[PDB]
Amino acid sequence: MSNLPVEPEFEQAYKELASTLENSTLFQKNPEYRKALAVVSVPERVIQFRVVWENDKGEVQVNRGFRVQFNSALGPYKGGLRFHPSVNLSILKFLGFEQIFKNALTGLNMGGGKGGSDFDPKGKSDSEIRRFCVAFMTELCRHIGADTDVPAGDIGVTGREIGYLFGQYRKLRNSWEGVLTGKGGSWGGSLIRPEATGYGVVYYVEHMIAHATNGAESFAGKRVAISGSGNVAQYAALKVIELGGRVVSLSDSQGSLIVKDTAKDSFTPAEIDAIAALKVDRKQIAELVTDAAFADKFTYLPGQRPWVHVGAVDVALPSATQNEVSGEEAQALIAAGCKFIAEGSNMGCTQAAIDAFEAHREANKGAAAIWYAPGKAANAGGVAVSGLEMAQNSARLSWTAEEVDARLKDIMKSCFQNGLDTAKEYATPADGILPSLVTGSNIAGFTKVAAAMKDQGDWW
Amino acid sequence: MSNLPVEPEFEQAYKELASTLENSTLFQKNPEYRKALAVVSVPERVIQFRVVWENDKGEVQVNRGFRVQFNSALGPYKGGLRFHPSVNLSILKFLGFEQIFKNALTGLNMGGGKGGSDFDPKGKSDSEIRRFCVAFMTELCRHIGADTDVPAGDIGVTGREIGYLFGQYRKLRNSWEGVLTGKGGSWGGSLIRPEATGYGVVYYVEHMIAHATNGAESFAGKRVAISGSGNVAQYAALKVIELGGRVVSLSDSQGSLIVKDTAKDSFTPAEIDAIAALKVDRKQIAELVTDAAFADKFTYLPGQRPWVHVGAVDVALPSATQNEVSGEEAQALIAAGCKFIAEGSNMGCTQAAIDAFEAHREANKGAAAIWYAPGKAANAGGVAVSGLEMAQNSARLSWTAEEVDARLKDIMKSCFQNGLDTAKEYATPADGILPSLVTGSNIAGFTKVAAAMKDQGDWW
Amino acid sequence: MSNLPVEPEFEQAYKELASTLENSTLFQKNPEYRKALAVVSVPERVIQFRVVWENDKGEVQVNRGFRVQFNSALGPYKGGLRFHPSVNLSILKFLGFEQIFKNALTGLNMGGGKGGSDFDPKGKSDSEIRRFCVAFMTELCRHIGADTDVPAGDIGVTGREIGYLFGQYRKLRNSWEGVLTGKGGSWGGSLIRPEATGYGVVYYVEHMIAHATNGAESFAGKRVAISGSGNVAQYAALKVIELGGRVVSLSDSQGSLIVKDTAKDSFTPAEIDAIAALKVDRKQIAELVTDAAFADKFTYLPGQRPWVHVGAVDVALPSATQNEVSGEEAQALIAAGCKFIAEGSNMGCTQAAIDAFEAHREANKGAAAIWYAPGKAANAGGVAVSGLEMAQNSARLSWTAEEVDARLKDIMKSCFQNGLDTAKEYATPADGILPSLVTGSNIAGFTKVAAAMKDQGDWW
Amino acid sequence: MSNLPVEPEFEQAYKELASTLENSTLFQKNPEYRKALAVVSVPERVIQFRVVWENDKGEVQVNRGFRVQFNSALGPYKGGLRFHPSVNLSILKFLGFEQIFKNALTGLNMGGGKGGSDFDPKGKSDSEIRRFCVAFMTELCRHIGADTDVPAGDIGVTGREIGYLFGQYRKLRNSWEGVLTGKGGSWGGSLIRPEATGYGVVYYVEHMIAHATNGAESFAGKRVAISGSGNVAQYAALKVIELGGRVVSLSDSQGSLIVKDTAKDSFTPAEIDAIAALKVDRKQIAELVTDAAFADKFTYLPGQRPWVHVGAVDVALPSATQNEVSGEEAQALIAAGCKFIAEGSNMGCTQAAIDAFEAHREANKGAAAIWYAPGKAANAGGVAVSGLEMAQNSARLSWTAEEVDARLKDIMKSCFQNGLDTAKEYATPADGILPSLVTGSNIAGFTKVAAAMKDQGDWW
Repeated sequence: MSNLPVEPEFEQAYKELASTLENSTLFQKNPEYRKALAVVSVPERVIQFRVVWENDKGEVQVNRGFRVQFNSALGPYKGGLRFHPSVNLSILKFLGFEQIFKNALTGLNMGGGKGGSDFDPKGKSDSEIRRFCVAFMTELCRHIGADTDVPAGDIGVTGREIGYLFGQYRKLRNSWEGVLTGKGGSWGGSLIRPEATGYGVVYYVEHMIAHATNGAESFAGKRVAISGSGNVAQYAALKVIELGGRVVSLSDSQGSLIVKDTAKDSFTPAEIDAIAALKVDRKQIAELVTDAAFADKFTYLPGQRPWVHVGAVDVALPSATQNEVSGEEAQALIAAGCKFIAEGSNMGCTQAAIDAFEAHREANKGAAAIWYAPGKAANAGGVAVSGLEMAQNSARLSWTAEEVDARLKDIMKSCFQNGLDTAKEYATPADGILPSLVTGSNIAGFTKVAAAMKDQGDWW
Repeated sequence: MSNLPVEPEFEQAYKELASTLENSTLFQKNPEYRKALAVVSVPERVIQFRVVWENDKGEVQVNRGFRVQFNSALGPYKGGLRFHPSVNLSILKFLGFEQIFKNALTGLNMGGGKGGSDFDPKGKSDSEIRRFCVAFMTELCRHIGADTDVPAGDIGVTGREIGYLFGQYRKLRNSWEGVLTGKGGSWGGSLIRPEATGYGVVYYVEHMIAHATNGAESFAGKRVAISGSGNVAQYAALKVIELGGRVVSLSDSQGSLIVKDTAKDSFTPAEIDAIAALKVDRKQIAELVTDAAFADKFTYLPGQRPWVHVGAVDVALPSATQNEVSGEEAQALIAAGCKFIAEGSNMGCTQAAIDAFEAHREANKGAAAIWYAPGKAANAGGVAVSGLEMAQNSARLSWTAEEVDARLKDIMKSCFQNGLDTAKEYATPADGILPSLVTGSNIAGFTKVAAAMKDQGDWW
Repeated sequence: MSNLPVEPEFEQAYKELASTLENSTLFQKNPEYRKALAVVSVPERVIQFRVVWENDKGEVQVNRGFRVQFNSALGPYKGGLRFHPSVNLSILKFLGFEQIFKNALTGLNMGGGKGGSDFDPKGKSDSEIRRFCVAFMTELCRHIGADTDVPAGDIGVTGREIGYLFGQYRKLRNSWEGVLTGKGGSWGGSLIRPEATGYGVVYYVEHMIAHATNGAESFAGKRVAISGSGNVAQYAALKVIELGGRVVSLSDSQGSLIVKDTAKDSFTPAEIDAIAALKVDRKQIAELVTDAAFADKFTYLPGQRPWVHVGAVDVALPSATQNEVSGEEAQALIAAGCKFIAEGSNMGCTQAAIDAFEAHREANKGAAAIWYAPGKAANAGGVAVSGLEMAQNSARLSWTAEEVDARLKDIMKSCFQNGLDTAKEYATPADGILPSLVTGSNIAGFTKVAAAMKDQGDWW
Repeated sequence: MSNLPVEPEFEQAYKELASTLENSTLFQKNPEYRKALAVVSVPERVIQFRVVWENDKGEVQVNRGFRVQFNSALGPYKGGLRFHPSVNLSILKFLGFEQIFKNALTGLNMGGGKGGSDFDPKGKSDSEIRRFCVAFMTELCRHIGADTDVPAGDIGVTGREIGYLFGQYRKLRNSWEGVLTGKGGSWGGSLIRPEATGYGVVYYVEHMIAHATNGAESFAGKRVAISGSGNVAQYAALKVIELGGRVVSLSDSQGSLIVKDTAKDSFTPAEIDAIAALKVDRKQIAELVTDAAFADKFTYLPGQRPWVHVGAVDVALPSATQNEVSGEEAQALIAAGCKFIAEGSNMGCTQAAIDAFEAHREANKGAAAIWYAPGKAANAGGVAVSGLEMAQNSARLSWTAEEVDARLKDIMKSCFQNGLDTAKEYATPADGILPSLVTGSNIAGFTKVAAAMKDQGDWW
């Protein structure tokens, strides 16, 4: 009621999720799951603590540290820690709510949570960050553990911070266990850490194509437009290049890079690994603009994004940050001819893009339509590997890169089929119309979580 | 000298084990596993706690809750919880002592325990059961854990109740871990786990039959008389039909329903799934008889047992409850060819109907003799999957129904091979005589546990 | 300003405290205690959890439950729980921050903390409250203890509720210890615990007359007007009568109660126990004012406060709720001849009323000026005794009513001496002007706490 | 119901409690206290566990250990450990139930509990007992604590064993804390502890029926019958000389020690210390009856009891073995003028003797019925000083004999006043008549406990 304060980014996330249930037959054939709706919307535990850390030059500095522990029906709480100046409880509760159902769809026993702080890594030495991670871990220590809550990273996967965190836990608790995810190979790491959300997203589009076009086309000779030039985007280019598709695009913070002749060219691995190499030393495509290998068949577009500027390309993978896509760019990926999109980043496409594509699929059918596949289905591939790493640490063994990838594949194929089938179950599409992935996926995630909490006595 | 409390169901168990050891050449190799007897028969710990809860009409209801943790040399304590008005520490110690050696024979690392309450589910709503399970788990919390004691379901405690239990533990201890067995698939559950006991009897009998045949016969064209129409019995009525035998009966708490022609007539899976579907409403077998499908192929028996009414049958699968075999009905099948009777019903027979089969085994030479099989061999199938589920929750994964069955096979074939081959060593049969299974099996499980307890310094 | 949630009631609390420091020479002697200001203003640890419980009709209910653990430099976290529909992090932080300095001034080793939920006792039966308290301690248990957080009662939470809390603690943790305060006498109770709130107020005020007038006036023949008829107000209506003054009036929220002759008349214990008697069956004052025993010597004033309708009164003791004196009535009290006011209840006088008194204190000298002493000076009656009860439970003894009151007295005597002298230490008034107790008390509470926090290495 | 096993001496304990309550006006004012009646029958937690230990000839032992934790509303569970061959859960439940209410009456914060083993120290060397106590306090450590359950010594457990128990705890838990009672002074021992159990019983009689006499019978000038010459019985004589009485009798094993002059000489302290001296080496009294100091002032009859031979006594103290009163030894007492029987030992009176005394109590006036002093008023002194000793160890200090006696006095005055007042409160006597004190006592302990457990929501 009235006392319930402002957390806007959560409130709209709740409505959009409730809306999927309301715009379906689930709630028509389960009016007890309404009694569940309100229970889960409140997180099972939230913690907030003061984080004090001495800086370089030796001065006392105070920030706020957090960990939202949203749901635990499926498994131990699973999530990520995000260090950004704009962090409050509102954004992480939002992120925590999404995490619940994403972990549901992986099929691994994992709960939902999110945390971190309002610390800005920019203008901080790795030595100041060290003492911060120590001091963060010090007062989260008691609310986490391997069977209870296993945090991770968010805004960009580097294990540098995960390194500092796990060290302080071991020094406190006298224990070596999977308390954190995204660990280095030497100290309890997964191989296929770097290719979790990137390689995984392409597989879904592979799974997309075959069902959707009923197997007369595949990634073979399809041009794919990616945003971002980072961890997600390079490894998400490469699986397309593996399947004899083509990488049309690349993008960064001071401009985009597109191939000039939009039908018959791409970014080769060799071309990608240079921008991989540049981005580790904090370079752009302003540092790559003259190159003999790049200049002759490419075009830098400064200050701009790769949706509208690409002329004709048939997949979209926004893999930089959230809200890179706006309404302006959204329908541009309808007039360009693309029938396939998932957000390789977290919430990369706006609510306008979201509203746009599902709204098209609502009232247009067959081959004509673009299919926006949800983050909780496509972008699930990071957090599954994280679970498979927790599973590795539990087993106390390390897996072959192929064995981890083999399972990653199977998780995404079932995740797609679950959303697909759950859509047809409840939001039965009209003949010609593709099933709803935002609906299938949300209902598929909500029913697993809901049904579990019925049999765990959290609602009755 | 007789200072202890009178415990009539445990004393029944005690003779069975001791007598088998005495009627064997154990002590002709090993007289120090004699003194073992007194150490293990005393439990490591017994818990008993008052449970207070509320009924639907808002009143106080006060009940007694229990947990015997008998032995743990081989692994964490493992055991079901049973809610029945006649339960006390006498019965739980009894059931607990049997559990020890059954888990031994699986080869998994599992101890022996048993618990539950004297609460009667009958009359009580699923809503009242909820608040009771909460209040039961609330005290038990402190005496259990995934490496210490992992309980399960039993008479009147099902996955619905195991749901309620697991939820309260997680809410108390702030962890997601395999504290219970028989969990739902989505929250740490095993496939085959509800349907393991019934595969357990059949597979055991097949290899039991084979050593009888000395490698020549199977359920192929064998008529089987099954009692019980619950979890064990239906899937054991199916599983014989899977290998090519025939089901000439099934039964419940009212009485039995059987085919006309007990030489070459049978049920079908479709007819079994009819009983399966209907019994989950607690609805009777008398109700099946007047359908189109039943009346003209069958006869219901108003208030009978189905041993005396099947005629020429050699196979008996008593998969209802304890004391569902009596001497009268046993002899009725001895002239009809009863050469096989394994027990999934943990204790389908008592002191009278133990004896007669062992006495038959020592005369009617070869396969002409009866092989009455131990509870610690056949019904072990269910409790194996419990261990494989603990193994899955350790690994933090789920295995496919097939993969779990594949391993379950090995446990049952090795269990028989252990008892059979140990019997030949100690209860050496005369040529013409089948080896002694209630000897082999009891000696097999008891010696491993005694041997471990010597190495763990619990006896010297 | 901008990454912070907006929490008004806390900002005012922090402002008034920062303001007192700014209007003072603390920072002039010690400019490192700015670093001290900012660290403690962020709480060390805050907890928020979902509270699920059941209503009369067996309906599921959801609330949000909290416990802010603000500071613990002085001792274990101490502070009440509040059950009110309005409850949110703004109010709990606010109440939590203030608690820190009040505990400082008691001298006892107690930190600051506050918690509770958005449970409304109104329209809940003792039976629903019971089942709520069952489900509340359940998720707080892990964050508290006698040597960590020791909560108490507050708006909506009484010893009856603290009863239900303490029962679940014993049930979940096999521990019986002083985890909560305001317990019944037989099960870890203090004497004067039911009496403290009223008695404590008077003692503090008693010193004020004596210092100010330098022992030339006392409670003999001074009119003291009480608002409220609560626990707090009755023992302050008795304690003035004990010391030889006269009780002008009593009140609640359907109208005040006054004597006919407001210059010489009082209440009597017999007439107080009637109002005590009515409040236990939740009967108001309007309901009693008809009596032959009452109506002949009093006049009921419906719907109105007793501050402007006293006219001639010399001491004023807010003993009801928050903001139960407004500026109008505060200035009105100045014109009537009231010279002393201190909040026996929580947060009685407005900051405007205070500042109206603060303006008067600055411009009048000797006895002549009105002295508002904030709540953290007089209301420590109930919070000091809480510590003395924890001390009793630690010693595992009971002290006599007299012995506990004797100490309670001395704690208020030292609290007055601290605030008085700390005012003169930093904020020396111009000679003849009375010392500032908003300044003395806040500086006295801040500096001791900061000094602890400095030497415990949490600021430097 | 039907499952309850046969549990005798607890039914007798429960009967005597329930019956007393049901024969009173408690239930005229308290109708909900039937809901209370059913809760307290069932203990909150009981653990019953295997002890293995080792003997001097290298032989393995199995012996059985118990610890009933009956109720803890008032304080931590309190109750001694007893090593007696006849121990089962029947006797420990019985002793446990009584202990609850005995602690209640003292007003110290103590729950009820009881434990120990069926091990007989007789025949065992202090070396075998040592290794047994080690092995006992290997497996009970986890179910006790100073804040959880505080055991003590009893039949077969002495300070030697208390040392051994506490020593093993310290090796496990790395803690020095008051787990146990009757410890040496230097390592947590209280300075009236051996001289508390006796002094307390006499004090009660000093006022017990004296309030009837309207404070006219100082514990001077009373003729006494003492049955026992042990710790409790000896020290019940040392205080008597202080108060101005004269003791005629005592008793041991083979025979009795009763005076020639039944109306004349008491024992001297030096004469008592003579009996005390031989009881360290278990040397009997027959060895001192042949000496000039005692042989010429006493009369020994081997194989008789000390009830009637005196001829004339005004008190009876069955403080020897478990039961040393018969039908024939139970009416002459009435004819001699003994009106103040004061049960020293547990179950000291026979139910037939009692039922002569119950008949006498009903047929009389107020100061010269044979007022039987209950199970839980007289020996309360023994367990009371335990609650000062754990309190001393908590405070980390040792108190002088005077200070411990000073409190012992106040405990006994309130204990008497509770029984006294609770009798008159509920079992209001007819004018002239003495009340029932076993009814005062039974109602007094049960109402306090019920009151706590009502407030803690364990019954409603």
